Amino acid sequence: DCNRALLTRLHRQTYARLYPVLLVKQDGSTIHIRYREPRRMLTMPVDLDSLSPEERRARFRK
Amino acid sequence: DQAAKDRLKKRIRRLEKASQELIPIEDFITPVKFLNKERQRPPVELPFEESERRALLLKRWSLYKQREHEMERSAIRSLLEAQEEALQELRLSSPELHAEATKRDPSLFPFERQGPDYTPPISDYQPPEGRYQDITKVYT
Amino acid sequence: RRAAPLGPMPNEDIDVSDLERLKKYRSFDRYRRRAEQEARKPHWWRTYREHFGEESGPKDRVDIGLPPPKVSRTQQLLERKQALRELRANVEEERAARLQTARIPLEAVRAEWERTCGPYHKQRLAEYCGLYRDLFH
Amino acid sequence: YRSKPTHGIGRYKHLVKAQVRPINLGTDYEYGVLNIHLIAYDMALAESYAQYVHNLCNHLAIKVEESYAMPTKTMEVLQLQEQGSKMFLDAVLTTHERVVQISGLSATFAEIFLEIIHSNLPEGVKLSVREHTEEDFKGRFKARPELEELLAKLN
Amino acid sequence: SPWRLLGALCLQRPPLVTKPLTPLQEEMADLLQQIEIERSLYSDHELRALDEAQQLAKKKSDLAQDLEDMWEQKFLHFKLGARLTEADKKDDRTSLHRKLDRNLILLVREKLGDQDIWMLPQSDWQPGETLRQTAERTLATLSENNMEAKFLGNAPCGHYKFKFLGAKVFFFKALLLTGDFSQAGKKGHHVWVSKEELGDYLKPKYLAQVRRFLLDL
Amino acid sequence: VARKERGWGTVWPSREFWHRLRVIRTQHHIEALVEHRNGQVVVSASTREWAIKKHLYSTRNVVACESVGRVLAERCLEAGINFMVYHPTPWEAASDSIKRLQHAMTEGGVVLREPRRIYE
RNA sequence: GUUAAUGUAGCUUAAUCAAAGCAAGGCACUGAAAAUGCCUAGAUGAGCCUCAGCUCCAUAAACACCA
Ligand SMILES: [Mg+2]
Repeated sequence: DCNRALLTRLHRQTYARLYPVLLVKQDGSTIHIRYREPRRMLTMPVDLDSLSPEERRARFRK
Repeated sequence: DQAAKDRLKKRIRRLEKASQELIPIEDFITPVKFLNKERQRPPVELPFEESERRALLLKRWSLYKQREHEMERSAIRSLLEAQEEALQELRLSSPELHAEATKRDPSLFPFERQGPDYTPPISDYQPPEGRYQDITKVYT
Repeated sequence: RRAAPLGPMPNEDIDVSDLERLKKYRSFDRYRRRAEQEARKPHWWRTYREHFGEESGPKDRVDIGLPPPKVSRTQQLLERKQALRELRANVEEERAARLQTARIPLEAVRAEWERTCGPYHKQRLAEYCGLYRDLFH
Repeated sequence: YRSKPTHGIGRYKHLVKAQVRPINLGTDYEYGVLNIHLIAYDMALAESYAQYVHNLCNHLAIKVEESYAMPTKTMEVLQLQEQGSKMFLDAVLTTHERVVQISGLSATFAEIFLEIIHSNLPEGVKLSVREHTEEDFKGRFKARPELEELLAKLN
Repeated sequence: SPWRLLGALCLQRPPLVTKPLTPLQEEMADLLQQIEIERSLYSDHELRALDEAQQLAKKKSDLAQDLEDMWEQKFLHFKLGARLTEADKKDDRTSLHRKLDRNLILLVREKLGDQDIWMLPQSDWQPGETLRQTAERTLATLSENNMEAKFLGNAPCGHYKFKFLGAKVFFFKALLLTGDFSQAGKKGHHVWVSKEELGDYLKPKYLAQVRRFLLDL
Repeated sequence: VARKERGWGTVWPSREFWHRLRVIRTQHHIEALVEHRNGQVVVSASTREWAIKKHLYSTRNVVACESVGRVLAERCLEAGINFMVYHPTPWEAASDSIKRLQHAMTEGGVVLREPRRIYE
């Protein structure tokens, strides 16, 4: 039933063209979002979920 | 000392007596960036066979939507009948459990929920790096 | 002084309290249909029709005429549903209907109308023109 | 006329009215108004599912107090370029929230309604069913710089 | 007539991936995309692409392509996770990640002295305990793992009575938040199954009516 | 020279006429009536009738509306009624079906705008 | 296996012109609803009998049985 309210569109007169962009968070999952600038892959990063010690450890590992 | 407090309270009361309008929503208002591209749009000239196919597709979708709505309301009514039967059975059995069950739990107020995704999460996945900032507007 | 109503009041059936949970119509034409349905009922108060001649309201008119033809209701319904299904099965009819370009056999329609339901319309037109009132009274 | 039997036939003001703390009694647990929030990056998906939930409430006879939209929350994506020591803009994502407010709801009907919603929940959209509080009421309002400065100087 | 009270849990994990689209749904999705493209004004990308093409054409007789090529190459290089995790195994049915496109329920196996039943997770409670605390204790100690479950309502979900002297069983539904199942090689056998699997497996009539209050989806 | 029922003025529709055309568009059928001042039904054509039902598909649509309009036009011509009044709502007058019904009546010969009364 | 009763579509009509009216869904329009236009599917439970009767199944509340 997840595809119940998905088969829709933008219901306005003046609007830019949007594309089915595949966006990924820090989980590996993908979501389809209508967005300009039709880049196929968008990845959203993270820099604040960790603490200072964890950030320093990640920087050292990098 | 006292005069300053009196003036401060008067200003506070005057500010409180003012209006409480909401923040205008940028979604419902078209930005001025879109007023310079309307005059160049070419037409589509939709043809007859495609019009026929679109009309038939819409009719089929309407019938399918009616059928799925009927199925979904049937499911809701079956669930409601099951719940009503269970509640009546428990009321017939014992009233104290009915009284303690017809209330709401204190752990349902902060109900957070997330839907599914196009792909399952990938194990051992690490983002390279990247920070964030707020670029939203402000209104007073 | 007050006087008790001589019958049921018009808006005394619906519940005054809890109007939010009571269903409402949002359509002026729907209200119009409801109002015209109500206006035809025999109310116990003074009405427009009583003063302006409803012609004694209902009248048991004496029927001096041939019995209606005897037809099988079940067979007629079966044939009518079959005809409707065979018509709806077509696709050229659907295309004409959606394109709003479809004509009607007016002569045919008049033929079946006069065959099945023309006598009743003719009788009511005779009633309106007052033929029976002056021929048999 | 007052003395006639037909008095009050034309009365209509009792048919139309034109001029919420929770109610709990143990068994008729009809608590107060609730706010359902949809958080999404997709205008079409968010609006469509808000329309669907509004239609569901209308069919289920749940009094919809209001149906509005939270002002847009726009976030800028800054990615770290290779070799480090460089932050460059990748793209911009706009977050949108659609809110539907319901008036009354029982425990069993609430359980069924939540079951239906989370069964029909689409992709990439966050559901949040909470109580309508003062913070939620004031969230969709203007800021109070003068008031907060006055409070700061008072304290 | 002695009376017995009995509780049971309908512990349901939601799907993680969406169902495949019906061909009619795909047709409408394509048609909606087509009409949205037609009724759209312009996008900045196509605007600059057209401007660059026109200026190059006018300057030859007197980029956006590179950007889309780079985006396509990045998309091709990037590999997404496998949406299907069961068609490759076809031998592990007790895994939490068995089915990701549908909502599943957990059934455990127990062999009693007199009855060999295909029962759901089940428990008893003293009159001094409540139904919700009983369900919480049952999920905490029967599963023998640290998992988080979300409870929807205190109202009973299903009721079933049987007379031997009679007994009543209340089925209460609950939703998964996150499941960290420890000791997976234990003799106790629990499996995640769908409504079709419930219909196939559940032999008793009392337990075959769970699909009445379980949604089909 | 008959006495038209001047009057109401505060309610709608106006009852100053001799024959009035009324179009009822239900969710399944379309019906068109001509009624006298007393409310009696004079000549009616409905898509519920078998004669139109067997020759017509989708008795609710615009082609059904024009069909019933033309049938009522010929029936009125047979009955001897040439003038009627039609009082639709503002949203109904802009409808596609009833504009076609009015055009069908006009091309069939029945004219709206019932003539003014002599010595009114 | 018993009764006081019925299978008109979700609810009520009608069963001599005719199985109707209200409900329920998609598209256009607005922030959502609502209104309007264009529309979409719908039933006399089934078998024989003369042109209202006998059975089977189903629903609804009670009595024996298995749980
Ligand atoms: Mg018939």
